Amino acid sequence: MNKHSGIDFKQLNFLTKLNENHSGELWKGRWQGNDIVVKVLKVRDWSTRKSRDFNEECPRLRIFSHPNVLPVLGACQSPPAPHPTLITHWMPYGSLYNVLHEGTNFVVDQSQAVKFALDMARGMAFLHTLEPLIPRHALNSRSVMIDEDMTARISMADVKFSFQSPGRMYAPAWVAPEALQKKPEDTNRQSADMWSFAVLLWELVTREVPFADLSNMEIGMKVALEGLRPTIPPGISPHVSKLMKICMNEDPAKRPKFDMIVPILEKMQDK
Amino acid sequence: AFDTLFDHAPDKLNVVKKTLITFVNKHLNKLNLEVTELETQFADGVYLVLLMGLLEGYFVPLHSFFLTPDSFEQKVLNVSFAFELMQDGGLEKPKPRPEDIVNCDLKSTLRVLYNLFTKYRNVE
Ligand SMILES: COc1cc2ncnc(Nc3ccc(F)c(Cl)c3)c2cc1OCCCN1CCOCC1
Repeated sequence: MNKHSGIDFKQLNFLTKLNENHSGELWKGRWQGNDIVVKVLKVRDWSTRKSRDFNEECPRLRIFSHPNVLPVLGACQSPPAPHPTLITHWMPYGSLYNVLHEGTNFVVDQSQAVKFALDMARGMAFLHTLEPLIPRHALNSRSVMIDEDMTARISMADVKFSFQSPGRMYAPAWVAPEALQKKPEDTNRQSADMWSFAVLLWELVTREVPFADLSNMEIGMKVALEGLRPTIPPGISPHVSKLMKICMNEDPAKRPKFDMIVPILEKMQDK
Repeated sequence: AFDTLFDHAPDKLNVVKKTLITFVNKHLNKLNLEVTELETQFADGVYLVLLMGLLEGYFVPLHSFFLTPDSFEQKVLNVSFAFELMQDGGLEKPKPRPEDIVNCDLKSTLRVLYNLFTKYRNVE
């Protein structure tokens, strides 16, 4: 009599392991005629409470109504599955991070980069129309995926669930200074996400990983407490400089909403 | 294991202490922090939290612990949180109580640091 049974773990065809780390394992596989990625989550002290929470939080991620949002196709409830598990469609180009920084075959041009920015801004504007907000999605280049036609899509499978440790931040270079220091309840989420978007703009402009020479702990402590900021690159157009600066305003309240920068990025298109 | 390294080799205790001093400074110096005394400088839990993030590759949001603890209880909470990060990283539950670190029990302090050293010797 549950509203959802989730995806049957027994119907997953696991083909090849892609990664393993602190958060779990990623596999390429197949399910009901789909090429998929499976994330098997690693959770210490799994409990019925956490399992209930996982099963309430996953349905919110099944967003099929926007081209720049990649849904979770479904999730395997644990029990009966061996571990809590997420499934999404396989995105052939991988993450935006992969395409920008690990791309061995080609370098995406700046017209494509501007389209990526527009894609991401449209997806985030849509996400911020949802009520309530999807808890705990950190926007960065690893949590945006590039689909078969080069469309950028916000990855809903990369949200942080309630039982995943809030005390460990693995991509602080994209996080707003106030979000390094204050609880999410005390921060305006869309303004914090706009800072992340500004860092994505910086990444698209420089084709460098922000603060690549520093550990995550160095980044978080220096951005939060010592005013460390990305250096605005030389020789970029005044319009791109101006957009980056307004999106990275030190005052969260002065940062634009995503729906206000979508038309700006639309006019920047050249394709 | 840590009974002999502590008790019946007083000059060898100093060897381990100098080794641990070197290891924690390898990492904490990256935040412009220096440790000269293991007897007190980990008692308030702050450097343990910062050390775990340096060793395991994450930032710890400042709302998750007390960066400037103002009570014994906040220091205990910092040490307890650092112990949780320790278990998150694969180490088994630390033997000392949180209070043992806050009270500058050198054996409790040295055991926790040595276990971090045994695991993370080669992290750069
Ligand atoms: C084309 O490759 C991917 C497509 C992907 N498509 C969709 N989602 C992915 N990741 C993901 C991330 C979190 C999740 F919960 C789930 Cl279910 C999936 C994907 C991860 C992908 O690659 C993951 C590992 C990529 N690295 C890149 C180089 O180093 C080793 C492999």
